[PDB]
Amino acid sequence: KKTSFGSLKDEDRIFTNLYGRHDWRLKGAQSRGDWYKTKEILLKGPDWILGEVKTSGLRGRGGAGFPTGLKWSFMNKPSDGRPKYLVVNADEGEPGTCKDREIIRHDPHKLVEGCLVGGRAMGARAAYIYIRGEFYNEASNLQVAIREAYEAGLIGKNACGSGYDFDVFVVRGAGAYICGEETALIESIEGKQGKPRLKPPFPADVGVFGCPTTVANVETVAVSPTICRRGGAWFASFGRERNSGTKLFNISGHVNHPCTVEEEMSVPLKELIEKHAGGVIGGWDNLLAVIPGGSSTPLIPKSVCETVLMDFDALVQAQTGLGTAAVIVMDRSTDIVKAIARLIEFYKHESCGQCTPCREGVDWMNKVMARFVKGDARPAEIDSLWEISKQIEGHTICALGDGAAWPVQGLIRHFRPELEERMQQFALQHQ
Amino acid sequence: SNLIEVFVDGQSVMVEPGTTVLQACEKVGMQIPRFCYHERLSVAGNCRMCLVEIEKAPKVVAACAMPVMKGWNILTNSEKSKKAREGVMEFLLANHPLDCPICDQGGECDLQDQSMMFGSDRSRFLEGKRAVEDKNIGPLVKTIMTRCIQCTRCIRFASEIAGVDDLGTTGRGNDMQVGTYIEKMFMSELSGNIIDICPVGALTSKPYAFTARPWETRKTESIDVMDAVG
Amino acid sequence: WSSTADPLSNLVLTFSTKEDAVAFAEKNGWSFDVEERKVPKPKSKSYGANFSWNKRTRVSTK
Amino acid sequence: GAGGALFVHRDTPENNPDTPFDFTPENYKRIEAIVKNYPEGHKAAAVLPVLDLAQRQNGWLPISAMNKVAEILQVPPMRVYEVATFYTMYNRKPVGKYHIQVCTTTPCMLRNSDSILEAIQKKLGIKVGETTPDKLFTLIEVECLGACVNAPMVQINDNYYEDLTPKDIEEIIDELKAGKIPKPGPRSGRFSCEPAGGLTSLTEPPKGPGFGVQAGL
Amino acid sequence: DNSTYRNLQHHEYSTYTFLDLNVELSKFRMPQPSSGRQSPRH
Amino acid sequence: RFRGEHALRRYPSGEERCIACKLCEAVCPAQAITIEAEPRADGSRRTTRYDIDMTKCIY
Ligand SMILES: NC(=O)C1=CN([C@@H]2O[C@H](COP(=O)(O)OP(=O)(O)OC[C@H]3O[C@@H](n4cnc5c(N)ncnc54)[C@H](O)[C@@H]3O)[C@@H](O)[C@H]2O)C=CC1
Ligand SMILES: Cc1cc2nc3c(=O)[nH]c(=O)nc-3n(C[C@H](O)[C@H](O)[C@H](O)COP(=O)(O)O)c2cc1C
Ligand code: SF4
Ligand code: SF4
Ligand code: SF4
Ligand code: SF4
Ligand code: FES
Ligand code: FES
Ligand SMILES: [Mg+2]
Repeated sequence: KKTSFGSLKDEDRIFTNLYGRHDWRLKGAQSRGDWYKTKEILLKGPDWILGEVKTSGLRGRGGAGFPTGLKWSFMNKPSDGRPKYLVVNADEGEPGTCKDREIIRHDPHKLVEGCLVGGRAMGARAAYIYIRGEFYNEASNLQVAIREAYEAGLIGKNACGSGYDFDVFVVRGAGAYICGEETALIESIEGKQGKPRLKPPFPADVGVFGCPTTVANVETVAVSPTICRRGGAWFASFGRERNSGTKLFNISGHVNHPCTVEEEMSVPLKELIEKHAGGVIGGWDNLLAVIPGGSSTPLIPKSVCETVLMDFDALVQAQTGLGTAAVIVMDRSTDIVKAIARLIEFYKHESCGQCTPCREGVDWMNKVMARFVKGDARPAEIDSLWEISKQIEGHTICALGDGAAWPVQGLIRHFRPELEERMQQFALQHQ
Repeated sequence: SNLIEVFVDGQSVMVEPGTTVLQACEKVGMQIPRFCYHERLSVAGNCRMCLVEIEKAPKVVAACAMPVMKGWNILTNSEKSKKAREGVMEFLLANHPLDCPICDQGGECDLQDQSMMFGSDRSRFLEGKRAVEDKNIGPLVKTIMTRCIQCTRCIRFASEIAGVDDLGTTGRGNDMQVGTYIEKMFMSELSGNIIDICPVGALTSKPYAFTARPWETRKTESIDVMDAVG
Repeated sequence: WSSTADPLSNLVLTFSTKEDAVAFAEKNGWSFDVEERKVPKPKSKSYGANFSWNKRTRVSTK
Repeated sequence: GAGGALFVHRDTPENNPDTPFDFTPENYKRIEAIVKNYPEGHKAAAVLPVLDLAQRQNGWLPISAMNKVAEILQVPPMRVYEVATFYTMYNRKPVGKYHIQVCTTTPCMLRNSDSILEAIQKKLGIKVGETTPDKLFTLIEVECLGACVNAPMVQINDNYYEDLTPKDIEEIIDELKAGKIPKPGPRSGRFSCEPAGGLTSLTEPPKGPGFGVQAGL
Repeated sequence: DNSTYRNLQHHEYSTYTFLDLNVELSKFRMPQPSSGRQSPRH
Repeated sequence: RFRGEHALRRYPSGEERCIACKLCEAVCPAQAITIEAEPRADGSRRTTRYDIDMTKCIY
């Protein structure tokens, strides 16, 4: 019914300690409403939690945007003989994304309680949190929060006056972006290289240690405890239909005040940047391009970002996709092709090398983009590069090939004249 | 019984549950292109040369690892599957070395034959190729590492059949290499078979090097007498 | 060079079925040995069996 | 661009299977705890932590450390070699006391990341990947560290320093040289990534427990 | 209230903080499940 | 373009260009070429026998 989104009240946010000003510790969390009526949520049943998540309209906050209730119900099959596990993905690999880090460092207890609630909903025996290897202080804070929860009896032996036993383990990665991918996450947990496995089987069938597993983003896990307490309907109302809820937006690049802020879902991009980022550097007329959902999403120019919303459907209709809600802005004083080439170079150093399309094609793309930056190529190559991207995309084991091909496609589609001009200039200066 | 009906090119076939798309195509008489899949080894899915189109599905599936579903109509000679094969073959040949005249696997190369029957007839690769250093794993298997396509057949055979965990992949992405990471000889009574399973000239026979071409050889079926297995 | 004395060293014939070859050999008066066709038996392949919970099949690497 | 690091090991007097390495008894207790977390069937899962612990005891990973980890966890040494050569936080070569990583990915590069890298190079007089002669500092260019909002930033020995200017990184370097430990976190006193002068969200005091709970619970 | 930053303690974390906390935490964990054998290679 | 007597060439360094690939032997319409090869003492891929029958050659 509502038509305008982006005015979210201060009291109406979920991460009330996003900036780490309140005492995050267990005492502070309780003061902010955390660990309230957990037993009531545990005792009410897993089916009730799954129904609340379904009616909440919640979708994966990681990037895919898949309905989380559907996955957690995929777990809801009866027992098999194997233990069931809930793995929380805290890899936080994507460039320009810092949301997971802030809600782990300054607010761990909501993550722990969401882990417990999701484990109860999915019948999981324990929770494994794969924290990034670089996030050492964040991991230590999460560990001490888990220790505090264990001391208070909030997790572990009976975990409550409930009768449900649940453990929360924290495992640390070692410098690997591919380990963020859920199957590569599982492989890294099991002590092998972070190479993704094929699907099927899905983690709900054969996951960590061969046991049924559900992998969820840190942001997705945190909202569930609050969602259960305030109800599915309250969460559903925000944003548009099939895009319900509130989202954490990380605005960076060429802005006056780069910041992480939680806001309503279908907020206009320009309104969000002006309100929270302080506006783009040099005024809105200085803007050249925006990458809305981290490096794995195609860029959009000013004419598209003028009147574009921020959710899955609208950003897909803009041929970008929401992704990880990671806004990176670029004004007209920066080399856009250099930025895209740097992204492709990053993807070249972050591929696991398992399958030939991603490995060979992404190395080829990096070399081609390096040649493009100097204009050393010819115009007829541009279409060739496009075809390369098409070949790599949809033929790989995991979606890292997609995340390497899409930026190239967006750059070509929106700035082919720039590449042709650079090539012509190189030809002139070299004869 | 428990057989399910699947269609390969519009033709009905009855298969067991868990049968892969590749085996369903086999039962009708087609061989799907492959480099990493082997019947005797565990499924890998690395090569992506088995990608085939399932009708009314936008994404191609790996035939060597995807179990067939009831009522599925595989489209093996569809335009999408042919384009996927050409793209994968292009990626495979982008970094491959121009070693065919000096390679001991000239007329017995799966890479060559599958390029001829499923790839394109030309290249659009304008960059420079890569080169990795060779490894020494004993006097029986000659290793020329640049030719290797990272199929991982040798690793799976060593770990599962020979029972030896000496072979592995080191590094990441484009620079990932198959070897031992240390100077160590892979020696076992079953060590030579990795020459046969290797589709390329990365692993060749050392005593047999440079002596003959496959089209010249006359093949005589006979029996081993070095033991009582026969 | 390699010298020979038999005219039938390079003679190889192709047939659709075993019966056709047997008939040709019988009508041409040649004693023959017939070998039954070897077929690779069907095999049970499962990708998920690689990631086994308790069985020996689980792979150490991939 | 190119990697520059080899993925084959050749025996060296300071890097060989006979190089002395072992675990401190407290590190052995830590190893026992780490193994305990996983199910009693799959002790192979502990390889990433234990290896890391070995590095935290030594500063780098010789082949002897990998062999010891494989022997303790009863896994083939080749698997430990794959794990060591796969993940980029493992040092298979000796490294300086302070390991400086400067992120140069596009979000950090946009906010003038190259100036900080060049300032560090000028201060230390070493190239991008070299090490200072007195075995004190090491400079590495890495991928995004998840601190894009605080860009430009560099990470040294588990410590994050965000919102650097050239000057700020010079004070960080010579304060590390002096002997004391600089305080981690962003510079300019913006207190972990809210708007510098905006403060547009989370202003009024946070709500008390049970504020939004629905009826019947 | 709002102005003070409360995440400073992590200014005094040592190199062994994570593993020491895990060692302390090990006594609160439920017994691990078992697959039946000592290792998949057994 | 004239086709006359056959010859084996070598590189400017002085090593023979032939690598014993046996493609000339395979393509020869008259089977006039006979080749035998083995690894040289330095490990090079060189022929030990390269015969052409001028009386079977069709030039
Ligand atoms: N938050 C971060 O740091 C990063 C996020 N990403 C985002 O990850 C996205 C791609 O991730 P994917 O997992 O590959 O997309 P996906 O749609 O294939 O799967 C995502 C989730 O949906 C589940 N799922 C999907 N289809 C299913 C089915 N038929 N049955 C059961 N479960 C199913 C999967 O189990 C998985 O948990 C990208 O859009 C990217 O933006 C990428 C890099 C980093
Ligand atoms: C290369 C790659 C890296 C990824 N990295 C992450 C990550 O760091 N964090 C994350 O939550 N999801 C990541 N994802 C997507 C995961 O699939 C996602 O975490 C998981 O499906 C859970 O999503 P949900 O929380 O929306 O259910 C990545 C996907 C790919 C292809
Ligand atoms: S697409 Fe890249 S990262 Fe993903 S499995 Fe293939 S090689 Fe590995
Ligand atoms: S392995 Fe095959 S394609 Fe590669 S050089 Fe040898 S013959 Fe040519
Ligand atoms: S050496 Fe041969 S079998 Fe082994 S990975 Fe390379 S191509 Fe495959
Ligand atoms: S064998 Fe024949 S084709 Fe091959 S290099 Fe020697 S002369 Fe040339
Ligand atoms: S044969 Fe299927 S991916 Fe290689
Ligand atoms: S891009 Fe530098 S920390 Fe993310
Ligand atoms: Mg071979």
